[PDB]
Amino acid sequence: NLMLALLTNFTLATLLVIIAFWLPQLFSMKFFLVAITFLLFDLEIALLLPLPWASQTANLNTMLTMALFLIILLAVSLAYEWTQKGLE
Amino acid sequence: MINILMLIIPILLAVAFLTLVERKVLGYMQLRKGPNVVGPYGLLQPIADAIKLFIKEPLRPATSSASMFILAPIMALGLALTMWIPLPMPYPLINMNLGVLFMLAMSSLAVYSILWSGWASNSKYALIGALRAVAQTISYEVTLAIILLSVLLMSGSFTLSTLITTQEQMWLILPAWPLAMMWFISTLAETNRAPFDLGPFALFFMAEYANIIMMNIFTAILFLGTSHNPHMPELYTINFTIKSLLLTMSFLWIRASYPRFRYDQLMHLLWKNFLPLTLALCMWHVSLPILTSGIP
Amino acid sequence: NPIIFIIILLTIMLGTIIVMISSHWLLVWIGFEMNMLAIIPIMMKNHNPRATEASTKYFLTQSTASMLLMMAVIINLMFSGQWTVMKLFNPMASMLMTMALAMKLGMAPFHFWVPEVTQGIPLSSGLILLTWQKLAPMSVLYQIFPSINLNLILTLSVLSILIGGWGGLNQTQLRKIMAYSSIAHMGWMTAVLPYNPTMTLLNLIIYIIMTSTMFTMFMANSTTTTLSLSHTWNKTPIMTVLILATLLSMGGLPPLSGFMPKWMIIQEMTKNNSIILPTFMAITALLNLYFYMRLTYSTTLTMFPSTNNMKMKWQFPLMKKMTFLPTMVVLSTMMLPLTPMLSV
Amino acid sequence: AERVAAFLKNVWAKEPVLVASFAIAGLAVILPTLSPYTKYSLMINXXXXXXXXXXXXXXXXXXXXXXXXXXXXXXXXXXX
Amino acid sequence: SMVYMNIMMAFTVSLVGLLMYRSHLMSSLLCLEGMMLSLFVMAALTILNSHFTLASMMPIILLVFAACEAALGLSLLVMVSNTYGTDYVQNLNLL
Amino acid sequence: QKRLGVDLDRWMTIQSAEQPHKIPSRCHAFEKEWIECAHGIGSIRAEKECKIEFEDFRECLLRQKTMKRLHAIRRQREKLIKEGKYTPP
Amino acid sequence: MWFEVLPGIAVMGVCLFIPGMATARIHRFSNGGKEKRVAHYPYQWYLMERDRRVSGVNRSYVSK
Amino acid sequence: ELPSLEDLKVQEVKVSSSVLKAAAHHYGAQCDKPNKEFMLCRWEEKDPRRCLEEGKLVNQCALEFFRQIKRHCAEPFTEYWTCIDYSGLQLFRRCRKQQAQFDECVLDKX
Amino acid sequence: MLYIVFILSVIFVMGFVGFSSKPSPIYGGLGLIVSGGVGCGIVLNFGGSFLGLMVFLIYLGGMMVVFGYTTAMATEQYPEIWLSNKAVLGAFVTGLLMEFFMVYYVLKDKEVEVVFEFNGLGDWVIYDTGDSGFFSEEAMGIAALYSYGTWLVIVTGWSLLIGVVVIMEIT
Amino acid sequence: LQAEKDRRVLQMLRENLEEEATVMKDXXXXXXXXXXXXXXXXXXXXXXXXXXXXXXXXXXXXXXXXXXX
Repeated sequence: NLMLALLTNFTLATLLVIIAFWLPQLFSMKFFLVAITFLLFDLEIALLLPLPWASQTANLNTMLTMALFLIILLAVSLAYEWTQKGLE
Repeated sequence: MINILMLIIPILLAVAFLTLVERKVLGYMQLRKGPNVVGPYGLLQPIADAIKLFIKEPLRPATSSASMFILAPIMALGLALTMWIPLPMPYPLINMNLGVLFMLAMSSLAVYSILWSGWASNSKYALIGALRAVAQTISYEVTLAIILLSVLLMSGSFTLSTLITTQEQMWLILPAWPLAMMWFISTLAETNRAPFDLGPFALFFMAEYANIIMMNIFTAILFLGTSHNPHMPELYTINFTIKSLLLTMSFLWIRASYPRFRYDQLMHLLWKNFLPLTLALCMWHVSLPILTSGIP
Repeated sequence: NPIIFIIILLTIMLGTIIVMISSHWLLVWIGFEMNMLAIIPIMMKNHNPRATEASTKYFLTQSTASMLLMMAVIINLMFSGQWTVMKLFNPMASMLMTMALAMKLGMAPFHFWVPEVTQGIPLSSGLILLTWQKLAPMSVLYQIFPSINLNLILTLSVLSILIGGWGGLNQTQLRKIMAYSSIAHMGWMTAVLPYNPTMTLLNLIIYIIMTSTMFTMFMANSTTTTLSLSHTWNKTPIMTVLILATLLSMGGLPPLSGFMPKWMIIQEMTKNNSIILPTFMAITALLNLYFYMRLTYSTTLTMFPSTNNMKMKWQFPLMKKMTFLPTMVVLSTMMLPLTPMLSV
Repeated sequence: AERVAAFLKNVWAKEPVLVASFAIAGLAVILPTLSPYTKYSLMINXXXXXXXXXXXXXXXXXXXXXXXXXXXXXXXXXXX
Repeated sequence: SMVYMNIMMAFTVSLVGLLMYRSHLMSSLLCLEGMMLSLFVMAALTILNSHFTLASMMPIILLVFAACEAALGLSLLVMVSNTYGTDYVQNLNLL
Repeated sequence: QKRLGVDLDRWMTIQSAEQPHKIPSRCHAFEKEWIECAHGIGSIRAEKECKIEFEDFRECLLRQKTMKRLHAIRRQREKLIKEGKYTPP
Repeated sequence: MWFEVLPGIAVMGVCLFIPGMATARIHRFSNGGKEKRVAHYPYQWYLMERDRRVSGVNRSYVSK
Repeated sequence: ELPSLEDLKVQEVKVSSSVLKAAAHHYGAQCDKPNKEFMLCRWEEKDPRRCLEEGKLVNQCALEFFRQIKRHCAEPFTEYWTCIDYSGLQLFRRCRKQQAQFDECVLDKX
Repeated sequence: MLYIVFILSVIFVMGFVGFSSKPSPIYGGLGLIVSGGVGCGIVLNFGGSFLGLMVFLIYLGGMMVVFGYTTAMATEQYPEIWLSNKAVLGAFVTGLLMEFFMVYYVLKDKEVEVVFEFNGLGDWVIYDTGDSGFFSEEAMGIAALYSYGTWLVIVTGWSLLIGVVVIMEIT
Repeated sequence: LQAEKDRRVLQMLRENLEEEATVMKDXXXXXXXXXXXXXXXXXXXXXXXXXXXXXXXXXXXXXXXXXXX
């Protein structure tokens, strides 16, 4: 069971907190541009995720031109990051 | 189902007994003697740190905002321990339908552990440094997904059990020569304090050092293997531990030998320099199964 | 904004093409979002405190609107199954679909953002884009005009000319008058959709050309009625004749091109035995004329806006089609009687 | 040379990692078109069946036999 | 049928959440995520129970575009906090 | 579509199409009925002749007709408390 | 010297040695033949279901 | 709905446990006529109610295949069956050495 | 024990109540982790290996993590208790009672609904799927492919080029 | 594949006997010509049914992604 496996880890993690809790008795907007680019790149990663699991039944010649195409534009988005990104 | 407890209790001991390795092996690097007084070779000290911090050490919170601060270590320890479940090993506990997707997911959610700690403190003084620590982890997870896919596109599906079978004669270090170099650096971003560094505070140590062993094992699946042998589980168990231990030495090697890269120039190593390199190798790894027949 | 500004403007042009040439319901959702990410930068441009307020109001009222469309797309998976933009099938799905389209075109209960968004643009070039964006969701309505319940589409047309015919009366801001001129004309748009699909797209051809001529006449900077007042005597006097001609055509008057859509809207509606609804359309059309009537008194009357400062140097604006299109906007009554068939 | 020889050693000196970003990614497009090996990989991808093969009714057919091993149809045996 | 009855009720709660505003502006973008989350469950179940194979890719594409509006509209939120002190629906100048 | 696609095709939108693999749709037997009925212009615009075939297609995806049928059996099985009830499985 | 470092490594050759062996040796007690079947896709899932039907009653994996 | 009779088809269905059937791919070569005719019937007519008569011959021929291996050369078959179940789902990996003992005994027969 | 998905759907709505109500972006942000993580179980139970984990990777480990920045960038106001505030508790109690009243009607099978569709029981009929496919099984088992949908790949790549260029120009 | 269809007939026959036992007195349900209005092709049917009785067998057959043995 996956449900039994996950819940056992969290319940033991909660118990460790109580041990320390119960027993003893006596600005800058330049960071934002980095965070946004993380999200926009990971969505291109999300489109490029199926590649090892997808390419099994589909035609290779039709895929080859389209598979590289996403990575090329992923570099063009980084090419726009070279024309003055900032001090970061 | 008793094996889950046989993968938490010896693992919590492994994070505890790291304190010996993290300052004795690091000690001989710096020509200093580590643990010696406490035990015969200092074996009593790792368990002695637990009695010091858990029971006697009291709490003094900054504000304690109802649910938070006493919820962040649960997310820290919980996500670090659940990463052990999808691990292939000789035999995995409850094998997932897809392996590595679960591995990348629980590591991306492990970013919250350093996020909720920044929200725990009421002061503005701490949160600016806290967000900077998020930036060290969030940025390298972009490339971590790319370098993973290039190894997978060479051979095997997302399942971690198939990654052992594909390494029958030769290691994956040789075909993925520049990609193996990346996993030595990219893993150190997740609070290892080697290229960049930022009661319940003691619980974060038990979670952060747990991820260090986790990245050592995960590198020894994607790149190391040597032999499988389904008939003999004895030969695999000993040979896997030695390979993982050698990578643990290299993790403590960077911590002692090399200074911090600066936060600004961490975004010059990655993004400016690594992201054009990783994607160019990803472009190369798309063509490889098409140029020569290599499909699982 | 150098070369890439044209590329940003090109993605709005390309964005509508995705909506135009489509068979998949998720493809038009992509097409709408192509406009969402590309209008906001031109809405900002110079970065102003009024521009920040307008762009956020433009986003929140429109992004939530398109999210209601995606629900109707997913009901088309639960019911009827197929992913085709031919029919809506379910009456349950149509209620959320038509209201999502009303958030962009119907306007009768969703006008609230328009007078604030149109005023909030610092540039005259951004005024054209909002009158051009209305072409995009009209292509969707032309595809799925059957099956949708007429009882809650014609209410979006009747009430819109009422609120459009009253909402411009207490406004002196030139951008605000044109904002409620949209809602007033959008009532005529959402009336031909139940009664004969043709001439509904020709209503756009008349409207978009008429509005694009209007804002290009305001290339000589004017934002209020009093700022457009000082134009006859101090500035170019012959230019205000074309402003007069375009404003007269904006309201329903026969010797001008703007009466020619109003012909077929009533004509096709009267064929479907309905008399009580087109009567209400004609009386409310008088209220629309009143805004243009007061704005023609900046061109006809003296009004005393002389001022000490005077311009001697010749004005050189952009003016893309500010010479060819007003000639079609002033007179096309004799030119286009059989042209209803040519469009669709 | 004005751009071939001049803009090569300067690229290796100033920003040396950018050389690899154009060379490796560039050759990744060139190689799968010119090298005669890509045509073999496409055949094995189509030959490996995902679902069960369908049987057709026999009425004057060539290169079609029984399920037993016989010279019929294509049947891939490329490289061992 | 039975499972769809609860998530449609969950969709209406997220719909009202978009239409409701009290001081804070951040709730709307949080509700936009929830609306797309509720649509994701509704889309998946229809293709999973009634098999399609080809159409199972469509919610994966929907997952990508859900984040596009929840980032490019989310970027505009920060621009409000640059011009003004803090993000408020109560703080608007346009008429 | 307001503007149709010519020469080049980019669809794969409607149900019962050339699938990614050889595997077919769950409602493919009922999917073929709706396509074969509404291929002519005077069938869906009229929407009277294809009434029988669409209801069977509606029965496949929603399963509402079978749900109400199984509801009556499960209720009557629960109704037979302290009474004669069939048991074999 | 290494004689101080090696006990720190040898203790890691026991604690990390557990999860590998404990997952493998449990298949002797749970299953008949020291093997656990992997699901992946319905093809292998159906074979697991029919094996229990082929005279096994409670057992999922059983020979003959 | 009109369902089939309670007696149905095939007396004592299936030989034994799984993986045993997956171990031998010789089931494709020997006895193919009943398997292909059932396949040809079912794709033409999707209903199981009509082509169940051909399916009766499939299960009967299935027993005929396994009985021939149990009579002659049983020792290499049992050893190959123990090899495939000891491992996970390799099927042919790390069992090719024991596969050499198989087929060689079967080669004496046709 | 009988139901698997139906219990998770109640917790899904339970997390969503803090959105119609206004408990500040801190506690309101916490709702998407609760509703999202449980929301994966609703997707996973009927199938979908890849698509079920995409919520964890993007919606949970990407979307809301960026939203973690913006809460600190704009409107932080030091996190407060969501019980002392007026009308917030009133919106929360009315939000749950709209769904929890329907939970009581689930018993004795049939429940009253605003929609025309009936709910009934549907426990074994909740999945409503046979075995069918075996090797390379499930419609979501091969969920995404670059083939056939070639046009979709171009526009998604185009839209993600816009985002990087535009957001850089605003600031 | 035959083993799938052999089970589907046997599961339906047990359901037919239960319908005849439960519906006798008040309800006018005859159970004829099935749920389908066309009644010519006949789909999976027992994908949603699979016998309502005995939950221990129903939970293992329906859920495959959960646990996954």
